[PDB]
Amino acid sequence: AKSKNHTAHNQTRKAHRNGIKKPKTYKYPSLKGVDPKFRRNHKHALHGTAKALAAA
Amino acid sequence: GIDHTSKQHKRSGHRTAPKSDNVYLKLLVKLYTFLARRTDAPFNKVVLKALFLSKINRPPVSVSRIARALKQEGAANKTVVVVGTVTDDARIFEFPKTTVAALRFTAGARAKIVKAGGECITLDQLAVRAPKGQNTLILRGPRNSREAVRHFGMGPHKGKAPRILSTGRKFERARGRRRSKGFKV
Amino acid sequence: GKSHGYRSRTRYMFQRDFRKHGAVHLSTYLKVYKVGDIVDIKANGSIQKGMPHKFYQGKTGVVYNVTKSSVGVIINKMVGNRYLEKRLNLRVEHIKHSKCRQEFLERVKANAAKRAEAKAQGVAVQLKRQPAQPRESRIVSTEGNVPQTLAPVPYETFI
Amino acid sequence: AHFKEYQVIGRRLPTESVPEPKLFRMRIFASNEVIAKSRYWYFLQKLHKVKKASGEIVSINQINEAHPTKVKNFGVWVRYDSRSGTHNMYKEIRDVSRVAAVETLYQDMAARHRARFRSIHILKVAEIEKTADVKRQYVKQFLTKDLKFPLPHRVQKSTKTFSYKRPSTFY
Amino acid sequence: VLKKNPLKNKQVLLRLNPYAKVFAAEKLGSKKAEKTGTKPAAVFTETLKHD
Amino acid sequence: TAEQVAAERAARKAANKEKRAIILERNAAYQKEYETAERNIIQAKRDAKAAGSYYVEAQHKLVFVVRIKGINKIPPKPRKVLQLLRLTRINSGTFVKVTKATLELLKLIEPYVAYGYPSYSTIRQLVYKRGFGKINKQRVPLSDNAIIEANLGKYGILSIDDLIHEIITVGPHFKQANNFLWPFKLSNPSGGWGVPRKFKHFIQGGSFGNREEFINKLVKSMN
RNA sequence: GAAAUUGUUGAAAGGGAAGGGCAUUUGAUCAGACA
RNA sequence: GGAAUACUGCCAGCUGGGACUGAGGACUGCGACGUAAGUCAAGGAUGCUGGCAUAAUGGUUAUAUGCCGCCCGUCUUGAAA
RNA sequence: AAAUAUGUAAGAAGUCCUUGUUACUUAAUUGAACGUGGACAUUUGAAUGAAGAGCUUUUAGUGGGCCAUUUUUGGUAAGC
RNA sequence: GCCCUGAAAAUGGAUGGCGCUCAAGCGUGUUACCUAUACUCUACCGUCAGGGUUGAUGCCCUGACGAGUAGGCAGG
Ligand SMILES: [Mg+2]
Ligand SMILES: [Mg+2]
Ligand SMILES: [Mg+2]
Ligand SMILES: [Mg+2]
Ligand SMILES: [Mg+2]
Ligand SMILES: [Mg+2]
Ligand SMILES: [Mg+2]
Ligand SMILES: [Mg+2]
Ligand SMILES: [Mg+2]
Ligand SMILES: [Mg+2]
Ligand SMILES: [Mg+2]
Ligand SMILES: [Mg+2]
Ligand SMILES: [Mg+2]
Ligand SMILES: [Mg+2]
Ligand SMILES: [Mg+2]
Ligand SMILES: [Mg+2]
Ligand SMILES: [Mg+2]
Ligand SMILES: [Mg+2]
Ligand SMILES: [Mg+2]
Ligand SMILES: [Mg+2]
Ligand SMILES: [Mg+2]
Ligand SMILES: [Mg+2]
Ligand SMILES: [Mg+2]
Ligand SMILES: [Mg+2]
Ligand SMILES: [Mg+2]
Ligand SMILES: [Mg+2]
Ligand SMILES: [Mg+2]
Ligand SMILES: [Mg+2]
Ligand SMILES: [Mg+2]
Ligand SMILES: [Mg+2]
Ligand SMILES: [Mg+2]
Ligand SMILES: [Mg+2]
Ligand SMILES: [Mg+2]
Ligand SMILES: [Mg+2]
Ligand SMILES: [Mg+2]
Ligand SMILES: [Mg+2]
Ligand SMILES: [Mg+2]
Ligand SMILES: [Mg+2]
Ligand SMILES: [Mg+2]
Repeated sequence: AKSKNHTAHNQTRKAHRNGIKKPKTYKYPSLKGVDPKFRRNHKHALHGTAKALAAA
Repeated sequence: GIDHTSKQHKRSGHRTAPKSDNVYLKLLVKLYTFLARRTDAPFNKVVLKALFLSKINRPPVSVSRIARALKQEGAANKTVVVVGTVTDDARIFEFPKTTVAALRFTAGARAKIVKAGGECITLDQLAVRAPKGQNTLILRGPRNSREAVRHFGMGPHKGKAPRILSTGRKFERARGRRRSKGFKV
Repeated sequence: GKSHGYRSRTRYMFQRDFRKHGAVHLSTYLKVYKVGDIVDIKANGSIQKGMPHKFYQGKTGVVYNVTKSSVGVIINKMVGNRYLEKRLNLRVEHIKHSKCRQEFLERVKANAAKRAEAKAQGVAVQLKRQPAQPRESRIVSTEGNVPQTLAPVPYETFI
Repeated sequence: AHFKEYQVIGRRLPTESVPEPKLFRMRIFASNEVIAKSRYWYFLQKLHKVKKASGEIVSINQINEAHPTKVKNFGVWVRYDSRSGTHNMYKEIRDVSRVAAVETLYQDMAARHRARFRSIHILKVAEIEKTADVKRQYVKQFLTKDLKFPLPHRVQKSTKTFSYKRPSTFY
Repeated sequence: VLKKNPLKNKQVLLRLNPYAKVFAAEKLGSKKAEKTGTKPAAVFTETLKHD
Repeated sequence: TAEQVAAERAARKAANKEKRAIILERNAAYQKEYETAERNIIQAKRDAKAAGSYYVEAQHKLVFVVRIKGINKIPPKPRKVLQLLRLTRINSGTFVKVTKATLELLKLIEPYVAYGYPSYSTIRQLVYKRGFGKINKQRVPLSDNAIIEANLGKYGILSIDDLIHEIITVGPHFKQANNFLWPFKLSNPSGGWGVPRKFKHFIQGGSFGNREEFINKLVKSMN
């Protein structure tokens, strides 16, 4: 016997039950995939300004 | 008929009293429900809800936690409040004196405050001294270090701890855990 | 059998505009992109490398990385009942600076300067736009304009 | 409904290019002023480039009959839509007032040609100045000298269900 | 324990909004406006009665 | 203890006496403010006519909307807009400041609601009889000016008539003064809707759409 | 010594099933309130 | 030329008839009317009078009348089938 | 080349001044990042609403569907 | 336009029925009326919520809400 193949029916209705959320925004985001050079460099740059800020 | 914009007869997701039958716990509540209601004292409110909390929500504060908190600047002389039980920690050596307000103290922890010259206070005693909660430090244990939390959010590439009854190589180490056998997580 | 490919259904989408073909003018290579910029993704069918998948065409997002010939871009894609964060690696021919931010920045300058000339004179600010308000009372005159009265028109065939 | 006649005047919204834009007027037959304003736009949008978004209604004023107790002959010109297509018509209505005639204009076009309100545009209504400028026999009947007719077979609407004598139609 | 409708129940109509007293007493539910003689010019009635 | 009550009592009795005559002062000033506002427009219309010009009224800033359709089988876009105007229930109604921003919320909502321009006499009769406030959620009947003054006082508006004045004038606190009013739960029109079949435009056979001045006759049969 | 099921007696109803619901009429019956 | 009237709208204008409801239970509140002392229709019904004091109201039940009611249970997109 | 649908934006996680850090990058003390210190909170930079927002764990049932409007494919068509 | 012809099926029969002809038909307009578990106001049950206050599962004040198979929980 043949039976239904696909339909999108109701899926939006279920979606909006709990749904649409948001992106969950944060300050200081994930650095995943940033250039590894300038990542290496940005490590020592941050180390420098923290050492300097403690020297005061 | 109404077109409601929110689920009807939905009850507040917060505990209204502790799930315990401990009659002395009830008393401590009965105190702080009076305290919270008749005072401003935001401290009292927090403690009120704190008394309702479940064991999983009242993780022990060790005696070293209290010690490192007292090292905050200007905190040295405050009196620590821990709604929950406080534990002893051998790892520290020099322990300050101060005073602690807690539900329960372990043997070691009691001897370790006292032998440092400090004092052990229950929350009703803390209440009489600080009715508005004056000069208190409130401490909470690390509830997210629990074992079970290792397994929450288990997934591919999620880095969590699988639920496993036995551990080692040949236990869920092979196909899908390593590039060499199939794929990797 | 069914066919869903990476470029499936992009026939018109990736076509180049009428009579704008061939070489890409130099302005697109001289633009400069900074992390936190807002960019408009429109794929360029003459440049096959660094190409967005058809879904992101028309979508706008923020650039999280900057590389030699390309920028990484962040797009929020809804899948299921929530959005998921996507990071896109796109070559600078597929990218353009969003002009929408550009109006906003220009209004913050204008807003800051309005608040200054107001605070220097100590008077009211009101920097938030109001929508169009209904209208105000008018007196239209009849001098030169006598209302020229109109009638519906009989049916007529023009064929 | 029960009709009134309105004067609706309006104009394009003024622009810096063109303040003082030309004004247009229609006599609109309607039941109230809300329909009237709409029906102003309805034809204006047929005759001119305006939407009631890009225009405004300068004035709306009712029009009361000039001589409400004077029996007049009216010519009426209409465009209406049948089922198979669209048609222009001339009919005559003999009545006391311009609204009175437009009321029974719509009854006729409904009854005889099954043409609802939405189908019909009233092209012109004009009192007929001189008798025997009247073309239509079903008016001219009543324009004769010393016109008298009877009303035979008179039906007296009865008050109570039962009557105690055989009724008569006599008049 | 009871909503009372100020548009009936004069006690309440006075409880909110005094000047109810003044209103009634000065009438001004009535109050004829003044009498002006402006006449509409010419062109207005020329176009009013137009075809 | 026995004397200091007449202290606190005679105090408030005077601060009541004071708040009272302030409302008595204000409400007198509103009466003049309306009476002269309308009277100007009338003459301005006369003046235009004598000058052979046409006086065009300003478009209304204030519109009252009541939902005349049931809560079943509503499209999702209008269903949102209907909630965002707080009409979730048949015959319930609120006020809307008229701008292009809410004008399109009247376009999308049009087949489910009847709306128009309410008269002072309506707004008054609405707020006195059906007026309710929003105080920590709960729906509070407005029976004493203190209830208003408590919640709306920070804006001015210590009197039920200051609410009514704030509404009909729009102006500065309309957003807050309006949102304080609990949506008006109206009964069905006593005397009927006057059309056989409701859901069709007012232009078309009545009930649903903008009936302009005619909203007033309606609401007063429901109210 | 229950139920199905049956005899007698007593009350009742019944123009092609019976039984149900709301409501009152009628008949039968019965509780509740004062020294 | 001076009115009237229709229409539409407003009155914190006055008044006749009917219906359902009487929650609450010392006092506290907002008021109104008074020169005043007081009074009130102002944060929920009191006053006056009559009959009965029992199957009368009422409950139960059987019957009668009006309108209404397909046989449950299950599978099912769909069951009185 | 519409309509309806659709992406992004409407600030304190913002704006401006000053001038620290670095192995990156520049011919260059240039830039790129991330900072110290100073300034600006009334309307805190459209509307509406908001009866609260956010977050975690855990587990039932389901995974034969069917119908109406409009869009719409196969079929002469169908209660297909 | 309405009316007629065009217009042939199997038990006896359905504008729902009766019946209706300046309709009880067709087109259209105007009112008055009838009545849903829907709207409005009150009383009551319950559910949720907010607030007060020393049978504590307590007492009190206030508002909103009430459909349900499969299913989950809860009080009995
Ligand atoms: Mg199969
Ligand atoms: Mg399937
Ligand atoms: Mg294919
Ligand atoms: Mg293109
Ligand atoms: Mg193009
Ligand atoms: Mg390649
Ligand atoms: Mg009636
Ligand atoms: Mg009807
Ligand atoms: Mg037996
Ligand atoms: Mg036998
Ligand atoms: Mg019997
Ligand atoms: Mg029987
Ligand atoms: Mg009932
Ligand atoms: Mg006159
Ligand atoms: Mg009148
Ligand atoms: Mg009582
Ligand atoms: Mg009885
Ligand atoms: Mg039956
Ligand atoms: Mg079965
Ligand atoms: Mg099966
Ligand atoms: Mg069955
Ligand atoms: Mg499952
Ligand atoms: Mg199955
Ligand atoms: Mg079927
Ligand atoms: Mg027949
Ligand atoms: Mg019939
Ligand atoms: Mg007739
Ligand atoms: Mg008829
Ligand atoms: Mg029922
Ligand atoms: Mg409670
Ligand atoms: Mg609380
Ligand atoms: Mg409580
Ligand atoms: Mg207590
Ligand atoms: Mg308790
Ligand atoms: Mg209980
Ligand atoms: Mg309690
Ligand atoms: Mg309900
Ligand atoms: Mg339920
Ligand atoms: Mg429910």
